[PDB]
Parts: sequence; structure tokens; C-alpha cells
Amino acid sequence: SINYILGLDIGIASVGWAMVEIDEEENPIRLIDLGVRVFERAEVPKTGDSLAMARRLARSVRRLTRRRAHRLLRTRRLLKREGVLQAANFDENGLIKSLPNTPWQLRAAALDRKLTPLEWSAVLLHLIKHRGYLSQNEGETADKELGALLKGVAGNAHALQTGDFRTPAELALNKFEKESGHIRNQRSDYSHTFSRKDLQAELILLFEKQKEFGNPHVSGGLKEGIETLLMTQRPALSGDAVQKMLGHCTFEPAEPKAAKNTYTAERFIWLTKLNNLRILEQGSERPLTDTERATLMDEPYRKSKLTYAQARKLLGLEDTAFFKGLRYGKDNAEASTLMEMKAYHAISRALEKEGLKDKKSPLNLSPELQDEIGTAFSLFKTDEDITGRLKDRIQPEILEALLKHISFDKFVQISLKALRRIVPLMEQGKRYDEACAEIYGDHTEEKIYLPPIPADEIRNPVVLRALSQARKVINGVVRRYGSPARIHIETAREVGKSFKDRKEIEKRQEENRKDREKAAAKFREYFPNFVGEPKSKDILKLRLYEQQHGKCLYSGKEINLGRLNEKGYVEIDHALPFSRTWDDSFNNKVLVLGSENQNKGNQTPYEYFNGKDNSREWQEFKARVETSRFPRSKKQRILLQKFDEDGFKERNLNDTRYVNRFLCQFVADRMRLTGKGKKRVFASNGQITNLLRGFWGLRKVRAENDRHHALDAVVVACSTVAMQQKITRFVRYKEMNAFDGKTIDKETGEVLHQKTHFPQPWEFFAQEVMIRVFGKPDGKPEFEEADTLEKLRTLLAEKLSSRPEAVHEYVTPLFVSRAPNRKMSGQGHMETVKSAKRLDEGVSVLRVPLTQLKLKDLEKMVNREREPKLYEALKARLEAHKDDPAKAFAEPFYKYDKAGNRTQQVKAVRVEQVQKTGVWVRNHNGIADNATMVRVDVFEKGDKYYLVPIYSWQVAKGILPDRAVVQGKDEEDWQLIDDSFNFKFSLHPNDLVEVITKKARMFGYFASCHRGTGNINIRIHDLDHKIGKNGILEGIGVKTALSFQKYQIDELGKEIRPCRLKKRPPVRS
RNA sequence: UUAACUUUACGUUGUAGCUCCCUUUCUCGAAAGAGAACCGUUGCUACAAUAAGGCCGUCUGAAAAGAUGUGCCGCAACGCUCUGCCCCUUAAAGCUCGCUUUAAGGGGCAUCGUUUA
Repeated sequence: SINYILGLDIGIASVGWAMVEIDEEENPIRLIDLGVRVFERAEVPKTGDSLAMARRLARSVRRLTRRRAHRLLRTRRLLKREGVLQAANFDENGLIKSLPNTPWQLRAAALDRKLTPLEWSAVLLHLIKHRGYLSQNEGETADKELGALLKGVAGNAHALQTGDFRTPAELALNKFEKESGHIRNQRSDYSHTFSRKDLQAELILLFEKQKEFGNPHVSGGLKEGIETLLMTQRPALSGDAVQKMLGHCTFEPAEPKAAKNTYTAERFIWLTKLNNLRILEQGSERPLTDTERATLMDEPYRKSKLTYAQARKLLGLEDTAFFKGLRYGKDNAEASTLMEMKAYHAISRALEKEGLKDKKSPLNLSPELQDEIGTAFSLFKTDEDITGRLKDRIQPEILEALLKHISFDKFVQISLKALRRIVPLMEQGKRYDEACAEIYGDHTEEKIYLPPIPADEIRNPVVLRALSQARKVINGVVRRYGSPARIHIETAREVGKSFKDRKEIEKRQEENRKDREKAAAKFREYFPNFVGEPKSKDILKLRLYEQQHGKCLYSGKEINLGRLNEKGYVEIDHALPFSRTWDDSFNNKVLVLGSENQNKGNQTPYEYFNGKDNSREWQEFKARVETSRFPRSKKQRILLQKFDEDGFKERNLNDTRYVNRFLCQFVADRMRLTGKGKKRVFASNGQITNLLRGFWGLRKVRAENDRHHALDAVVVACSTVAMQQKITRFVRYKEMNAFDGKTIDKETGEVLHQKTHFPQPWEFFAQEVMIRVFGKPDGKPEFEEADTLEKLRTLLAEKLSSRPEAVHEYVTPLFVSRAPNRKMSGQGHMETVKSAKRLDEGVSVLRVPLTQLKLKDLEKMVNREREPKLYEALKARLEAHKDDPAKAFAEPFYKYDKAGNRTQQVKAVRVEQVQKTGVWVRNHNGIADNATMVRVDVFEKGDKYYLVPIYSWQVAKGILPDRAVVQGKDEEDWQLIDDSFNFKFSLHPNDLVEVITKKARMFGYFASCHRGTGNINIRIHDLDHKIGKNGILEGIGVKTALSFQKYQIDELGKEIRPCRLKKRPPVRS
């Protein structure tokens, strides 16, 4: 029905979209529709953590406590099956009655006495409950706090063997209490941690001694079962399980994916790097000559690491040649690694360390033997499995050496079998695809609607959610308007970037915003009688001036600073012509006098300065750039000489990141586009998107409105190749002046007027777009939005009377669509558990350490008035350290006796807190703070409204809450809902709601429902900063609202309608 | 890089035995000060619970109890095969002065499906 191009602007939390109708030749002519869709990014917002991480953590904690409870239960049940049970020292649940508080003392006496069945069961249960640390490639090292825990473990094991201690218990008692005053570990310390081997030896010695003094129950079955309980734990993921949790090598499905610390895999990576290597010299780009490869090829084995500096040393590299891909910005760039055979050298040093290897000669194990060492050491996590796998094929001395030092862990995407047929070909200089093609010379049916985004190809949560929402928007646009001709994409550079990368980008952007204002101050004080404030071209002019030593790059005549902003005095030329390269990067922008750019035309410096003829002007200019404060990338670009005219501008026009490659392939293959034929999907390059936005008069106002996301989606949608051709020929006409009274030779036959500004998609493009996106004429933010079709259409027809295609049957105000969130699960209560004792008073008590405790906390100390000296001593020390309690209570704090002496040490005091509501946790002995409400049921009676809050713990227990919030009154005196009330709707977070009160009408997405007031917050759809607190209406009273209802909304911001719910939905199925 | 993955060791809450301070209070004292009761609560150690909640399997058992186990799931992402909810389109009848019913189709969201166990 319409020939339109769908432009998308994909962010990590948004998707802008616009449809632009095109004519037969693909020029843009009408803007049909647009929208913005916003969501929550697939990460923990403040920390950048994975959203699944809290899940994973809590699940593993659940399993740990579950397994321990099961194991202690089996311990009692085995005490029951044999011997000392009691069966009368049990109780209703099954726990031992009057069990004792002395186990450490009893275990230290267990060597000198037959303990009571009571004491015997006590210490057995104690051993099993706290069974020390296990090795889990045998005994080893890596991470700093795991390393600290093993520091403690090894220290205490050595202490038992060297010193006067029979078993861990006696060590604990004697030394720990003589020098510390406690046994078990504290806060984050791991000094008193024991290994499981020492405790198993303790169990066996206790059994020996207790057969020595008469403990009847020293059975085979009791011994063997107790020790099995103490030692058994489920296997870690072994080989075939790990091989299955990975992929299966696509090139050889019978075989698994290779281990990365193997000879063949490391050789594969090294050969790919070697064949990929390029050298950039003074504009040239060349691969490594065969001799260069030979020289480098065996070096990564010979030396520990092959550094780029050393690569430059071995290659006869002249001082101006540099390595492509490397970041050459600062000091030690060529200190980076080019290759490091980590497995080769790990094995070699492991042997060297102990005498199995010479060190003067390369390790002599076979490529296969190294492959087997690597695969086995990466597939198994214990001594015994590794020794079983490797004893068959390599000698025990070198093996035992390998078990002590080696810690390998990663996998690659291809099998050892497929690599062994491939890397002998890349050894002969052929690339990977070519190599695969020769061997496996082989290795897509389209529907109307795009299928789901495959998670296998998108190994990133943020990217996966962004692409899922983009797919939703695409399929909605298809439903409403049919199949698009082509889909043009612009995705933010922060899509696909680590959280730390994004925050670093943010800090760099702030730094640049400060540095440019410093540059403007310098420009001011340089040219003092300068009228204004200066543009960005002027500051760039001065920066290039400084960079080129105040010397024109094309003539050598000194640029005169005082005339720097004289009109026409100095130009900024594109070294390579923008018409043939579409390269607008600062690597291409030089500062020259006006007198010399008139002759240049559309010439590259190579051609213009006659680089082919080795002319004196050419060598002079080439030396003039190599002696400028330019970056090697800029100096390299300015003198390209031999680039791919078409390929270079293809890469400048397109965006080739993995997200964009995957989209351009997946969308094109799997969805129908009624588009001409070749690249039906186009991922615009961000640089040219910015350029086109600036020239087309659209440059946006930096995130004061969620609707700016639509803007670039329009831009990318008008970036069709026909428009590209128009712009190209325009820039070319500009290059060689041609703007006087001439003729446009080709097909326009038009005045090349002195002002022939940049080809636009259509006349008044900017204004129409601004009205369409913001509902306001641009430059006037201050205005009132035409928030209805009528107003919008009348505004478009008034301020764009010349253009009647700016009003049609699809022009509607932009409404940002927010992804709903109606999940009825989640965190049931907050994490810290507090005392439910003084809960009739609105109080709860929690133990607060002194290192956490600041004066606000200390005011609520339970014993503030009982122990006044303690209160005021704490207060005085903290006031000395100004509420930095880490500094305040580093040195131990003590209570004092009435004679003024040091007594018991204090580490944590009890503090009463506020507690009106909570969740009953820990078998009704703890109170927790409520979580976030997953639902709000709304009822009506007497033209007033009543909000029943529904939390997730109530959903778990299956209780549909009775009462509705009453401001002020706490929950016991809330309004009980019965059949006398009329239910209206359930509110989930981010549902669209309308509230008509006496004073105003409010329309937006439900955000929060305060439970002390019954009021609600709503996000304005576009989150405009002018409204509420950062786009949020706070404390909207709905108890006495005239109207209050819920709405339905599209993924495209359409179909806004009230929805009516028949019956109140339950909490459980 | 994804996202799954043995364990330990803490931390919190409840309760015990020992303890440091200390508010009220009784007693002994000419004082200085001592000594004891409830509670608060410092510190050590131990047991329990460690989301709120839901289950398995095996073996006795006649059920209807018991034994019992390297037991299992529960804060997420995605989806639309099953099901619930919302909404939309089209066609056909009628109660009445819209509403109801039938039939075919199309989407969204989930307490539904998968990852998973």
C-alpha cells in the first residue's frame, strides 16, 4: 500500500522508529509515522550486574543450606540406626534434647576420655555441620580472597603439623582463645578456617581413641557412614558434561570444541594473527612478506611473549612504519603483546621449574601430547581425574610436575580435529575462511514477520533485549502498514559495550565538555576583541593552527594568528575529498590558507602534490605532515595514495560492528522486504548520521525528552542511496568552486548560486520533523504542545502552509510506548532480618557493627539511656572522626567499670529501627521490610477509589489481600473491601492510567503507589524534564479523583483506549 | 562473552549456658560502698532457620503410619506450542429501546511454555 523505508534508532533502553515514503527512484518524500519505545535495559542499573545474578546467587545459597540440612538430618538418622541414638533425647521435630555447648572443649577432651553418648553425638554433629574446606589443578591459586582463605587454611595445617597440637579442636581452644578470645571466624576473616583433610584426620583419630576407651558405638557402619557424610559432595562438571554444556564443533559434530590452552589452538590463533597483520607506512598499507612471516613465526615459542616492539625490531621496520589495529596513542603501545603461547610456556616453565626440561631447548613434547595435556587439564577439576586421563599417555614425573603448577581454563569454537586439517593451510598464508572453504567447502527462508532474536548468536543480555524490542517495533510497523521496502538502522555506539566501558565513555564525555570550554576561554584571550562567543569551527581552526606550527599545510606560508577568523583567510579542507570517500573524520581535516584551496578542487593530496612522480612538492608536503603534531592515523590518512575508492566509502557509509552485521544478515534473510534487491538492510555509520542530522537542521537537545530517540530514526530513513548521490554530487560541485552563475550540467540545469545549501530530503524538512517529533516549532521549547491530532494538524498547516504533504491521514502526536511489566513474582521481602520483639510499638532491633555505625544510627541505640557512658564515649570518638566510623572504631572499643578501667570489647551494638509493616521470616522469629508491590487492585464505592496493595509474598502464600490503603492509619485499621465495593482494574508497574481530578487531568504510566498515603506516582510518557520531578508526577491523590482508569497502549504508541476488567484476577492459578 | 556450575566461611534472626556494662528496685553499711530480682543487653560458644512457599522418589505399610535419599523447585531472560487475561477485525442472527448470542481470524501480556533441574 505504501513504499516506505523503516528507520530504527536502537539504544540499550529505547528504540526510535520512523517511516519515510519513497518514490520510485528512492528519494524520500513523505514522513508517514514515527514513534519511540522505551524499556528497562537488561542489567542491574546502578552496578551493571547481570539481571540473573541475584537469582543465581540466591539459588546456590538455597542449595547449600538445603544440602547441609539434609546431611545433618542423615547424621541424626544414622546416629538413630546405630547405637547411641537416645530415642528419648529426641523431640517432636527430631533434634537432640539438651545437646551441649561445648563441642570444641569436648573434641579437645575426646583424645583423653570416653565421652558421653550426648557429648559423642554433639561432636559428631559438630564435625559434620562444619566440615572445613576441600581442594576442589590439585592444590592451587588464582583470586585474592580465595587466596586469603587458603592462606589461613595452609597456615593452620602447617600449625597443626609443626606445633604442639593433636587435632584442629585443641589448636582452636588453646591458641585461639589464648591470643584472640574466640574460635570461629569473624567478619570477613579466614584466619581460623580448617581444611577438610585435617578434620577427616581428626574424625579418624577420635574414632581410634574412642575405641581405646570404650564407646560402644564405634561401628563399621557408624564410622563409614559418618565419614561418607563428612567427605561426600556432588561432582563438579567433568569432561563430557562440560563438552555438552558447550557447543559441538560445527565442522566436526562427532568431536567437541578444542581447549584453548592446547598446541593446536594456540597455533591457530597465532596463525590467524600473523596472516591478519598489516603495516602502515606513510599512507601505504601492505601485508607481511613471506620472509617477514618466517622470521616471526617461531618467535612466540622462543620468547615468552612476542611484543609489537620486538616485531618491529625483527622486521627491518623503518621508524615511520606502524602496526595496523594497534592503538598507538601513548608511550608503550608497542609494549603490547602480539602473541603469547600461554600453554606452551606454562608447560615449559612447569617442567623447567622442576628439572624435566633443559631450558636451552624448546620443549620436546609432541604437539599431540601438548594437546592432550591441555584438553585434560581444562576438562577436569581434581587431581584424580586428571591423573586418570593423562597417566596413560605421558610420564609420571612430568605429569606430577604439571599437577602442581598448571591451571588452564577456556575453550574455543572449533575442534582439534577440524583445526588439525585447517592450520597446516594457514601456515601457508591462507586466511581462515579460505582455509575452511577448501576443506568444508559448503559450511534462510523468509516470512512476513521477523522471527525471535536467536540468543545463541547474541551472547549479550542488553543487546538481546534491545533487539527483541526492535523486532517488536518492526513487526508492529508491518502489521499496521505492511512490508517495508528497506530497513535502515542506526544503533548507539554503547550498544554491545561493557558497563565499565559505557561509564568510562561518560566520564570522557564530561572531560571533553570541560576541555572544550577551556579551549574557548583560550580562544577568547587570544582574540580578545572578538565578537561573540566562538563556533566550533573556529576552535578547531585554532587547534589545527597549533598542531601545524602556525604553518599552512599546502603552501608553507605562515598563517597569521591575528587574521585567523578573517573571512576566507583560512579554510579547513578535507584532505581526501568527501565526495569520493564520504570520510568526515578529523583524520581528514587540515587547516590551510584560502589562497591555496581554490586550486585544489576534488584532488587528494597524493594526486594534487604529484605523489606518483616523486615531485619535490610531494616530498616537501609529505615531510610537512610527518612533522606536524598529528596522530599516526591522521598522517597515514592524509597520504593514502592507493586506497579502495569504493570500499573505503562503503566502510565509511556503513557500520560493521557485530550487532549491525547480525541485524543486516538476519533481518534480510528472514523477513520480507519489498525492496529492490541487494542490501535491503542498511546500518548507517554514526559519523555520517551525525553529519546528516547537523546539515538537515535537526541536531537535538541532549536528553531533556525521551522523544529525541525518534530524530535519528528519521535521519537514517532518509539516508537512501539516491539522496546519497544527490549529496555526493553537491559536495563535488562545492569542491571545485562552481557556485557563481554556472549551470548544473547534469539534469537540474540550475543556477549554481553563491548559496546553494546542502541537499535536503525536502524543503522545510527540519521544521516538519520537529513538529512531528516534539509537537512544537523548533527553537521554541517554551511553547505548548499540540497534543491532539487536531492541534498538530492545524500547526503543521499553519507553519508549513507551503507543504501540504506534511498533513495526511497518519499524522498523530507522538506518544512514547513503555514496555509493560506485569510479572507477578520477584523478591518477596528485603534481605536484612530484624527482631520482632517490640513490634507492637512500631520498632525493630538490629545488631549494627561499630564500623558501620554513624551518629544518626547511634541515636537509636537501644541502651542509649541505660549505659550513658557508652553512648557518650561512642559519640565523642565518632565526633572526633566526623562520622567516618571505619576510622572511628578501627582501634578496639571497650566498655569500662565504675573505677574507669577497660573491660569487655564491643564490636556491634543493638539499634532500634522503625517497623510498621514487614514479612514474617525465619520461622516467625524475624521481621523483614516489605518488597515492591507487584500489583494494586482498585475498587470504587461512593465515587471514591480504594487501592489494595498486593506484594509478592502474598502471591506466594496465595492470599488475595482484604484491605485497601488508608492514609495515616496503619494496616490493621485499613478499609476492608467486601461485596459493597466495585472492583475496576489491577495496576501493574508501568500500566497506562488516566486520573481526572478537580484541578487537572493527568495521563501517564503508573510508577509507584505510596502506602502511607495511598497516592500514586506516574511517569509522563516522554519523561519531559519540565513536568513533575524529572518527568514524574508525585503524590497524585486518587481517593477523591473524579475519574481514575486504566488504558491499553501499543508497541508503536497507537491504539490508546480504556480497558475494562470483568473479574478481579487471582494471585495463584 | 553469555548463562549454568562443587564447597567452605561469614552475616542476620530466635533460643540456651557462661560473661561486660547498667536503668528501676530490695538487703547489708556510719560511710566508702558492696550483695541479690525482673528486664535491657556486651562478648564467647552451640543448635535452629536462612526468601515468603511448594514438592519428589524408594522401601515396609491392608491402609490410614513409618523408615528414607550425593533428594528437587522457588527473586531471571526469552517466547507463544498448551492454557488464562486483555484487545482488535470480519460475518450472521436477534432482547429491546446499546446489548446479547454465534462463527472465523488477528495481536498483545502472563499466574502459561522453554531454558530447567
